[PDB]
Amino acid sequence: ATQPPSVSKGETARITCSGVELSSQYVSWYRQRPGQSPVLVMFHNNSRASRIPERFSASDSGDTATLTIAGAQDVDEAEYYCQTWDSKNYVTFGGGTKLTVL
Amino acid sequence: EMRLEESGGALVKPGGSLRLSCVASGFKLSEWSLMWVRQAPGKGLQWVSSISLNQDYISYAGSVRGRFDVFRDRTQTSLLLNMNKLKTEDTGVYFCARVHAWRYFDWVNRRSPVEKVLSIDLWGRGTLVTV
Amino acid sequence: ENLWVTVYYGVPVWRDADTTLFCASDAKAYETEKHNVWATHACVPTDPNPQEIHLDNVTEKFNMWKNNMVEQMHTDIISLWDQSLKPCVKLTPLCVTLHCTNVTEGLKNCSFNMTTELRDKRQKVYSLFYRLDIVPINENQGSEYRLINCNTSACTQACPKVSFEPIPIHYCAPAGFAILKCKDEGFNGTGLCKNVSTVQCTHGIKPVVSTQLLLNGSLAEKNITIRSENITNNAKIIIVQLVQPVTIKCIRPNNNTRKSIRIGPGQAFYATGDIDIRQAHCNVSRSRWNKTLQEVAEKLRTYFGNKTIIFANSSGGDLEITTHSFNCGGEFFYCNTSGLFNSTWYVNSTTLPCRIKQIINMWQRAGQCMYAPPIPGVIKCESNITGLLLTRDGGKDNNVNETFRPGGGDMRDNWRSELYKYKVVKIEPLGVAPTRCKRR
Amino acid sequence: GFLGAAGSTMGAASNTLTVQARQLLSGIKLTVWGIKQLQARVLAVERYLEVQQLLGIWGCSGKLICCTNVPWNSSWSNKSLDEIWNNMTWLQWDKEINNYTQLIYRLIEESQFQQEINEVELLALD
Amino acid sequence: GFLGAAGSTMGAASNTLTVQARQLLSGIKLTVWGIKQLQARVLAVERYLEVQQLLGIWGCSGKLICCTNVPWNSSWSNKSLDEIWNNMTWLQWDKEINNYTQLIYRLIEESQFQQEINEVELLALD
Ligand SMILES: *[C@@H]1O[C@H](CO)[C@@H](O[C@@H]2O[C@H](CO)[C@@H](O[C@@H]3O[C@H](CO[C@H]4O[C@H](CO)[C@@H](O)[C@H](O)[C@@H]4O)[C@@H](O)[C@H](O)[C@@H]3O)[C@H](O)[C@H]2NC(C)=O)[C@H](O)[C@H]1NC(C)=O
Ligand SMILES: *[C@@H]1O[C@H](CO)[C@@H](O[C@@H]2O[C@H](CO)[C@@H](O[C@@H]3O[C@H](CO)[C@@H](O)[C@H](O)[C@@H]3O)[C@H](O)[C@H]2NC(C)=O)[C@H](O)[C@H]1NC(C)=O
Ligand SMILES: *[C@@H]1O[C@H](CO)[C@@H](O[C@@H]2O[C@H](CO)[C@@H](O[C@@H]3O[C@H](CO)[C@@H](O)[C@H](O)[C@@H]3O)[C@H](O)[C@H]2NC(C)=O)[C@H](O)[C@H]1NC(C)=O
Ligand SMILES: *[C@@H]1O[C@H](CO)[C@@H](O[C@@H]2O[C@H](CO)[C@@H](O[C@@H]3O[C@H](CO)[C@@H](O)[C@H](O)[C@@H]3O)[C@H](O)[C@H]2NC(C)=O)[C@H](O)[C@H]1NC(C)=O
Ligand SMILES: *[C@@H]1O[C@H](CO)[C@@H](O[C@@H]2O[C@H](CO)[C@@H](O[C@@H]3O[C@H](CO)[C@@H](O)[C@H](O)[C@@H]3O)[C@H](O)[C@H]2NC(C)=O)[C@H](O)[C@H]1NC(C)=O
Ligand SMILES: *[C@@H]1O[C@H](CO)[C@@H](O[C@@H]2O[C@H](CO)[C@@H](O[C@@H]3O[C@H](CO)[C@@H](O)[C@H](O)[C@@H]3O)[C@H](O)[C@H]2NC(C)=O)[C@H](O)[C@H]1NC(C)=O
Ligand SMILES: *[C@@H]1O[C@H](CO)[C@@H](O[C@@H]2O[C@H](CO)[C@@H](O[C@@H]3O[C@H](CO)[C@@H](O)[C@H](O)[C@@H]3O)[C@H](O)[C@H]2NC(C)=O)[C@H](O)[C@H]1NC(C)=O
Ligand SMILES: *[C@@H]1O[C@H](CO)[C@@H](O[C@@H]2O[C@H](CO)[C@@H](O[C@@H]3O[C@H](CO)[C@@H](O)[C@H](O)[C@@H]3O)[C@H](O)[C@H]2NC(C)=O)[C@H](O)[C@H]1NC(C)=O
Ligand SMILES: *[C@@H]1O[C@H](CO)[C@@H](O[C@@H]2O[C@H](CO)[C@@H](O)[C@H](O)[C@H]2NC(C)=O)[C@H](O)[C@H]1NC(C)=O
Ligand SMILES: *[C@@H]1O[C@H](CO)[C@@H](O)[C@H](O)[C@H]1NC(C)=O
Ligand SMILES: *[C@@H]1O[C@H](CO)[C@@H](O)[C@H](O)[C@H]1NC(C)=O
Ligand SMILES: *[C@@H]1O[C@H](CO)[C@@H](O)[C@H](O)[C@H]1NC(C)=O
Ligand SMILES: *[C@@H]1O[C@H](CO)[C@@H](O)[C@H](O)[C@H]1NC(C)=O
Repeated sequence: ATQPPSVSKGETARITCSGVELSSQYVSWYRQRPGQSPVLVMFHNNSRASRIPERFSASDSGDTATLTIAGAQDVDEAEYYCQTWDSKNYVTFGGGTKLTVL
Repeated sequence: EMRLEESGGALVKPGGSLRLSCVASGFKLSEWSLMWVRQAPGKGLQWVSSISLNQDYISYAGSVRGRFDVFRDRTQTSLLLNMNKLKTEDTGVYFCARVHAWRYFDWVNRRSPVEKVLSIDLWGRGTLVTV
Repeated sequence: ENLWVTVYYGVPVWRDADTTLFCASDAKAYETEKHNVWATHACVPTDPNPQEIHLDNVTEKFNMWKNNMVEQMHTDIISLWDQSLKPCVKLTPLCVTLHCTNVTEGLKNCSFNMTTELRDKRQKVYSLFYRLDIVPINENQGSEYRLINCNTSACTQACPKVSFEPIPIHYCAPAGFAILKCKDEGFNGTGLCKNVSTVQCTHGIKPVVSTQLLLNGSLAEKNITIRSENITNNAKIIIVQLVQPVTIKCIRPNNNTRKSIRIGPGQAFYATGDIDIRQAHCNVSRSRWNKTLQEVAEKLRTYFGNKTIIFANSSGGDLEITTHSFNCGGEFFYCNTSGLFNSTWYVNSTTLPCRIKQIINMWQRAGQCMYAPPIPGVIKCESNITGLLLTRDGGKDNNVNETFRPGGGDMRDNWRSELYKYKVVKIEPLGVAPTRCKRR
Repeated sequence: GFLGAAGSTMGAASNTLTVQARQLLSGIKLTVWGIKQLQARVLAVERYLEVQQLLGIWGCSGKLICCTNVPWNSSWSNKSLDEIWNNMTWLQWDKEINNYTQLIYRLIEESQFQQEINEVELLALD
Repeated sequence: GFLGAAGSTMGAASNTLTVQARQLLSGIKLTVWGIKQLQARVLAVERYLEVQQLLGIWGCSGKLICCTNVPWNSSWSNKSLDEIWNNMTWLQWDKEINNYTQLIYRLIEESQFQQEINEVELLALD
């Protein structure tokens, strides 16, 4: 289960993680700037990003978890991944991506 | 503000062994879950394993982590990862995080009704470990 | 005005108890040898009249969960099973090389070598097996299967006269203990019951036998009823008892029979003799169940608020648990409960196929396997489905779609089904009071 | 006369006593249900013999409605006899009173049923 | 008060009674300890019930310190009440008195608790 592997300046980022089929509470995504740790963006809508103010959300296509980063003009910051644990005692990740801006 | 932190590592021998443990700050460590990753070099992210809050609520990831072990101890700093028979597959930055959850872990498992919530809260620095 | 200590004797005061409880029934034949696993008159037939009486104004806090009876019955019934089985054949001469063949699916036709009544001749002997009786010995080879126990456990075949058939038992409280009954249907097993009564001995509690769905246990009134330890523990069992009955008549469509072989000089074993061959099935016509569940979903919503609800299959875990399962006659069914639990329940303006088995691991113990006697019959079932052991999805899956799967989460909870109404209690006759007096 | 009936106010409840007393004592190769019966009967008998033993050292196993001049200690509930017999009720009464009872179940065994012949010393001996 | 206490002189020993009475009655598949407990409780119950039966036919189960006008037979030990209650002591008493006791343990069940309504006949019938 994964997101797919650019934007121009002033646009806002939106990416789905699942890989043609995922559902339910199996939803999560964490940002990074390389060298720093990974970074919380969302878990289950009441645990949330410290540094994208109020400008990011979940959503679903019918088959997706979604990095709904739709107000994040703080956009140069963009590398992300997904994670979950709902399989057989088993943590899981979406393989993540950068998005360049300039 | 809170910082999530671990042991210094080594340029470990292939087939060697290692230990890394919690040395985090800003909160009462208070059983809150172990959590770490194989941030494999030039890759994205992958688990540490499944993980413990109070000891005995943890599992390997798959069969794969069976060569390692995990601990909590009476001393809360011993939220610890023990590494043995080390592969090139084990390698990466062992960044770590607080967990947004506080409960046990079990039921009739696989795909059936375990409630016990698991979740990654804020995240802190870690050591790149390679062979 | 002044006062003294006085005692009235036998005044009604009572509290919960670790007390032991003993069986009663009607006398099925009075003789100690009457064919039965539960109460072959080794249980004493104490008065079949429940001489119950009304608890007028007496309000009581029930506790279905810290009840003593669950663990007591659970320990007791397993012991009944053992002391019905010890008198009959252990099957140490039965773990052996099995040869099998594939025939019209999952009912293998097989033969093996064994002792006879003489401890010399390898008698070649023949039996059917439902596929889940066996595993391959080491490799995918036609001569190379073993009975599914032998891996870790020994087996015991009951005389076909230990009848698993669920004759009721009544638990009696011994004197100086008593049973309080919640005398309402509009009730769940924690907190007060406003209307109540007492009896020395329970109204018939099915020894039941269920695995996932309540069989044979009685109905409620006013509403469909739900019982659980703590409903916020999504993982732990939820019981439903219906306001309406439903009936299932599962059948072995195959004319299959008691062949018999003496696996030692006193040791009669029942081999499965054959007659086309079809899978076991059941008739329960969908629409009665469907609109029944529609109302079950509403009682569940009475906790949860306005969610669309699903019932979905048990999955992944051991088939001994994850199929719905019960005896009929003396053979055990294991049904793909999906066909009755693959269903969706909106808020707005709103048949099973099955497998048989011979070996079972009852109460999920180690050792002490039971190989069920193949019954002489085109076996049939004539029985009421009456309730559901639900499990609610551990995924808290916020506020859109929350849902359930049936489970076999404890056979204790298969008893809780009917036990819930009975609070077993000690009476303390120790009535201290103020009054005034002088010695006579 | 009914069994239980504790919601009868305590005096009216005492219109019944002895039918409950019968319920204290009778229900009104080895094998599993046989060992269970044997154990059950003994536990009921030994528990029944404990309360008869109380009605030894409390007195009154003869006169099964009991007298002593042992103090009603004003540290206990001050509820009126009038409330007690004609509005208040047995389970509810014990659930009020049990917090005192471990005093009473010893302070009851005063001289009347523990020492009184030591006082008959002055009545019958010089 | 203590248990035992026989070395207190018999009168002062009687400052304790009822607590020893409790000790007569409670300590204050087959399985091997299980059957042994079951036998043990029955033997204790029956032995406790044997002394209640004595306290039947001797009287005084209703009054656990006891009276009869049955003769103290001067063939027994002549030791004074003063010695007995205030210098002598229960084991050392029974070990002097056992030789007589079997006579008493029958002669005690005289008419007062063995026959007396045959004499209440004179008190209440013409
Ligand atoms: C509760 O579940 C039970 C099974 O777990 C059901 O119990 C019995 O199950 C067997 C096997 O399906 C049934 O089949 C046979 O029934 C006859 C009955 O003989 C008597 O009745 C006929 C007329 O009906 C009469 O001709 C005879 O003279 C007898 O008077 C037995 O002889 C067989 O051995 C065998 O049991 C039973 O019919 C069935 N019911 C009973 C009451 O035994 C049970 O039906 C379920 N009950 C409910 C309420 O759900
Ligand atoms: C409540 O959650 C469940 C999942 O837990 C939703 O299940 C839906 O089930 C159908 C099959 O019954 C799934 O399969 C098919 O998907 C394709 C593509 O979406 C569609 O073209 C087919 O018609 C069919 O639906 C479906 O993917 C799955 N839907 C989702 C979003 O997981 C159920 O729909 C949820 N309830 C509601 C009211 O949405
Ligand atoms: C698989 O099931 C078959 C069919 O029941 C077993 O085959 C043979 O069954 C017959 C009875 O129908 C046995 O006796 C013979 O019957 C025919 C008439 O049907 C008769 O002409 C012969 O004189 C004889 O009485 C026969 O013994 C039995 N075959 C064997 C190998 O014993 C078969 O046993 C089952 N498979 C296995 C692996 O046992
Ligand atoms: C009952 O026991 C007898 C032996 O007392 C069994 O006979 C044996 O059957 C096998 C085939 O199943 C014969 O073939 C040989 O098997 C070996 C071992 O895998 C293999 O290495 C050889 O190449 C060959 O295929 C064998 O000759 C035969 N006799 C003996 C003495 O072993 C009989 O099959 C058993 N029947 C049942 C129903 O249990
Ligand atoms: C039917 O079942 C309910 C429980 O399912 C029985 O009473 C309820 O018991 C629960 C647990 O003891 C109580 O819940 C707690 O309430 C507090 C205060 O509001 C809340 O902060 C906690 O989070 C928790 O929810 C609940 O108050 C209690 N009472 C009611 C009215 O539901 C109830 O006795 C059973 N009723 C019948 C008629 O059988
Ligand atoms: C369980 O839930 C599943 C998924 O929502 C339901 O499965 C769908 O059932 C319909 C019939 O109600 C199937 O349509 C039929 O398919 C056959 C073969 O293509 C065709 O001959 C018929 O004309 C009709 O179109 C459908 O294939 C099936 N879809 C899936 C994804 O399995 C099912 O009804 C529910 N109930 C049970 C008892 O499983
Ligand atoms: C399997 O199907 C049979 C019908 O073929 C069901 O009925 C039983 O059929 C057998 C013959 O296959 C009957 O045996 C015959 O009975 C007469 C009269 O008693 C006797 O004179 C003959 O010598 C022969 O024994 C049998 O009576 C009949 N009924 C029963 C209860 O066996 C049979 O019910 C089906 N099998 C099972 C196990 O249910
Ligand atoms: C065990 O027996 C001894 C005696 O062998 C008790 O010790 C003392 O016994 C005398 C018996 O006369 C008690 O009375 C006292 O007598 C002396 C003269 O002998 C007198 O001067 C005192 O004023 C008093 O009358 C004496 O109280 C007692 N003293 C104690 C308490 O040690 C001993 O008490 C007995 N122990 C037990 C059973 O606890
Ligand atoms: C009986 O032996 C079988 C075969 O060796 C064992 O079953 C397999 O066990 C592994 C784990 O060790 C599972 O991954 C497989 O899915 C099992 N296969 C089947 C068909 O069950 C089994 O563990 C042994 N014990 C019991 C009680 O069955
Ligand atoms: C399947 O069964 C047939 C008889 O029904 C037999 O001829 C064949 O050898 C069997 N094959 C296997 C792989 O069991
Ligand atoms: C199912 O149970 C009810 C009583 O709970 C009974 O009336 C009904 O007849 C039973 N079903 C059958 C087939 O007898
Ligand atoms: C049981 O559940 C699984 C999902 O856990 C589902 O794929 C399957 O179709 C269900 N039914 C059966 C008979 O496997
Ligand atoms: C209980 O008290 C009520 C008073 O409202 C009375 O009518 C009823 O008969 C009493 N029940 C008994 C006697 O337990």
